[PDB]
Amino acid sequence: SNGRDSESKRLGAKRADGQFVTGGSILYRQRGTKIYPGTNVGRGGDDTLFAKTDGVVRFERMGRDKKKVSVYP
Amino acid sequence: LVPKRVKYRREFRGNMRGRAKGGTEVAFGEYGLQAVEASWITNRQIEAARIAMTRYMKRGGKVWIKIFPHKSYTSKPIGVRMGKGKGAPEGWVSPVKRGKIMFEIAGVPEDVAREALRLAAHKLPVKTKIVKR
Amino acid sequence: RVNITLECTECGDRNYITTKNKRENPERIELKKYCPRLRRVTLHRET
Amino acid sequence: ITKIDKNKVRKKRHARVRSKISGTESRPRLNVFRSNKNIYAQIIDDVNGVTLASASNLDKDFGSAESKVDAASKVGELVAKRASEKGITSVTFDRGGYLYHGRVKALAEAARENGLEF
Amino acid sequence: MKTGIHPEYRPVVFVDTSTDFKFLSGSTKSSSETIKWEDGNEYPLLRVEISSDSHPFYT
Amino acid sequence: NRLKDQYLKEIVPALMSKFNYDSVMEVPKIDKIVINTGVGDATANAKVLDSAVEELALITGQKPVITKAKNSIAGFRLREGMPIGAKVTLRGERMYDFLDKLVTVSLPRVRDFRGVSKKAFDGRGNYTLGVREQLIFPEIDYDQVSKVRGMDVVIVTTAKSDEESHELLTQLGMP
RNA sequence: GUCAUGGAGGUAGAGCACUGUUUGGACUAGGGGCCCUUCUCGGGUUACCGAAUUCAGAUAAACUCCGAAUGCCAUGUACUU
RNA sequence: CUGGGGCGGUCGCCUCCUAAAGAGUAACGGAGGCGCCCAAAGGUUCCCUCAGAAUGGAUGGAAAUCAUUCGCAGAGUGUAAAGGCACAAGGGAGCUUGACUGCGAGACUGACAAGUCGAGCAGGGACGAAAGUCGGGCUUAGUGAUCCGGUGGUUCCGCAUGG
RNA sequence: CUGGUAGUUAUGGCGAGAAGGUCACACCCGUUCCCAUACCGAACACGGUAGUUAAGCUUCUCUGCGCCAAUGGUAGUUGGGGGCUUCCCCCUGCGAGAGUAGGUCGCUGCCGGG
Ligand SMILES: [K+]
Ligand SMILES: [Mg+2]
Ligand SMILES: [Mg+2]
Ligand SMILES: [Mg+2]
Ligand SMILES: [Mg+2]
Ligand SMILES: [Mg+2]
Ligand SMILES: [Mg+2]
Ligand SMILES: [Mg+2]
Ligand SMILES: [Mg+2]
Ligand SMILES: [Mg+2]
Repeated sequence: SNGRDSESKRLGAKRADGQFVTGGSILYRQRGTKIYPGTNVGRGGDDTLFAKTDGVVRFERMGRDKKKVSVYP
Repeated sequence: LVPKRVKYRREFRGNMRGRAKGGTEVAFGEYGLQAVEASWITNRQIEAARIAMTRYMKRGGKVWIKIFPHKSYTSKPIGVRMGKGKGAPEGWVSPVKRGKIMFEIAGVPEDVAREALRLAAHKLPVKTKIVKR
Repeated sequence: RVNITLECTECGDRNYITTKNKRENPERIELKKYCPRLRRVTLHRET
Repeated sequence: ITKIDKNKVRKKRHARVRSKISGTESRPRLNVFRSNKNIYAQIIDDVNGVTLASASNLDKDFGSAESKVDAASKVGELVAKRASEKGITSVTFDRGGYLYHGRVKALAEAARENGLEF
Repeated sequence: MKTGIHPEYRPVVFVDTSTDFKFLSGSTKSSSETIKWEDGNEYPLLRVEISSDSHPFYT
Repeated sequence: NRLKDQYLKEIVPALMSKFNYDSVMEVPKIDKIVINTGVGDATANAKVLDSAVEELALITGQKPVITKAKNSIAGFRLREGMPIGAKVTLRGERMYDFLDKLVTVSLPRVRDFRGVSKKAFDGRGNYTLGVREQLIFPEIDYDQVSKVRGMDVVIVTTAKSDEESHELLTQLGMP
């Protein structure tokens, strides 16, 4: 009666803290906001975080419990 | 001893590495039976050990069972090949790790405590030490 | 619930497919949609 | 029964506004505070965390009003002016959590009437 | 207060018949009867069963 | 206006002098009176509610708000939404008017009364006057109505203790 | 490849903050035994049951207030290859 | 397919555990869902805060609707589960149809076929005072290629030429 | 000193106690006007300043709850070795969670009035 599972969706970080990215680079794939859109970062319809401009990726604490990812030129 | 209900009917066997994380110092009683090596203790063995203890004390003093058989185990019948999914739940066990105090007694003199506990130890599949608070 | 096509009242063409529950919306749906032919918003009605 | 703290619940609404609106050096925030008596405007940079232009209902300049709305129009007129002098054009209006209606509206309408582009 | 939603709030005088006391208190249901007390500020009138002053538990 | 005046003339000091309050601000006042009907039968027939609203309106001189159920209960045969009972909140002058008509004209139309039932304070400072029937209120006329429903009258005070509340309701005239 | 630096990630361990499983004690609303006018409504009774409440104590692949070693991604004007 | 084969069960998609703290990872391993729904349950503007308990109170009961107090969430989120969400992503109301047309730097995923995200540009709009947000829905299932047929459109072709 | 508005993982919160006020800020008074309530001028909005620090606010005090937090030890574990092996031991490096000594009743801006 078991024997089922969905295809794995390859979630998680796609670029490293300190790595240079081009505009549109997906930074994080996620369900909901495990990580929040920081500065120069957008949240897509499926919660995907992407760089809005070229620059360097920085994963940062938001405050105590939450986390954000930013892109600094 | 059986859980009134369980979230999952089937459960990994697990492992028994390391010293018991809790219940290593005798807490409610004067004397305790301490597991020296690890083992699964079945509910049938806990009962056999309890009745042996309690009978010798002659409904005197108190007996705390400090282990509970939370974990189900399954078996396949004889004449059944491998596969076709996990077997039916057969029994209930408490994985006892080394250092875990399994039984505690109070309200009897040392001599009677120490005898009731050796009588219990002979029903358990694990090497035991008697320890006092 | 059914697939629906909205026809442009001016353009004539129907380049908008939608869906509706036809029990709850038995009438023909009317939406204002951009008509690419006319390059402006026009009333579109279910066929 | 407990009286509601009007400013506490106001400050809650202000947070909801400041969620979308924040001053920048190129384009600062025109924030309004409204009391039972008098009104106050500050043009702020949240990036630097510094108030540029500012104006109250109790500055030595313009101390003659008929109604609190007229009073609040004088403030807009003055904060617009004081901002233009400092050399800042495009702001974003921060309702401060107040309904964009009576006074705060009249402060904006007025500021907007002078050289401030929102 | 919204308009054209609630009925009239119009003031009206209540008077107990027995003790013959009078007091103003706005209410619905006019009845259209003149009053003696403060007739200049004319209000309707309502004849009433024993009030607090009359009722024996109170007095 | 007959009762509020009185509350501002010769209750405030009298009541401040009884408890010895530091400021007149501490003096208990009545915030709101809230009448609630509780038409549960309405789950069967909606027209029964229409009457229960119209009659309640006349009592308060202020159209009520038809309260809608919160959770689904099979026992009462009730489901999310569906109107059950009407609320109406009296504040200011139009409230004191009611309180007056409740303590002056309305209550001595019942068969009997003990008084300010000590058992009927919430323990915070607010009083709930349990009204048996609706023919107690003179703006009702039972020869123009079908069913009695009943009523529930909640009096919310600024008072901190039932003791402080009790004195205020007493000196306002409530039995 | 190593060094240095930054980062994502919840395993081992641990813990009980949540969810499930669970022991003992104290408390305490009910229900069930036992007589009474009684409608066993409520008393006088209670370790026959029992839901919360706390105190102490356990437990978890599909629990987590926590959380490694490693491994992984990257940066370097570092040293080797 | 299959701890020989048959019989039984299963076959695509989504969520979790197995899965060894990136990603991925098997078994006729352990658990559940899907083959839709919604004209608002979409967009935007504004406003809001839930479960439960205690106490008091007509019908009214353990439990309906009032009122106060305590309550980080013990609720809710169309629907499984996980991850999220109280500046709400939860709940009201007003106006609406962006559940737009042309696209798309660049990324993810990936044998291929496919799948996913996307700033920004142009056209013309909705809401908003503005800032701005809007190319459906908290997110991740709700689907099926080609060939062949049907219907609508069409500044394309039309077997000497016009059709 | 106080009002406004920011930053900062609550060392910033909660709770308890005290003091303060015409300069603000509040509550507060009123509904004619703009604008409001699915009923309610409660709120929102508008116009006021008789009354009051009671509350919010501000300042001060405290460690009851929370929060922060070493050192040491221990669990675990990379690499290298051994055993009698449900598992356990040794070497090297890393090193928790709990508990604890301790810390905390914030700190750091800019603008207006005084
Ligand atoms: K043995
Ligand atoms: Mg898989
Ligand atoms: Mg979508
Ligand atoms: Mg473990
Ligand atoms: Mg775990
Ligand atoms: Mg075989
Ligand atoms: Mg076989
Ligand atoms: Mg993984
Ligand atoms: Mg064809
Ligand atoms: Mg031809």
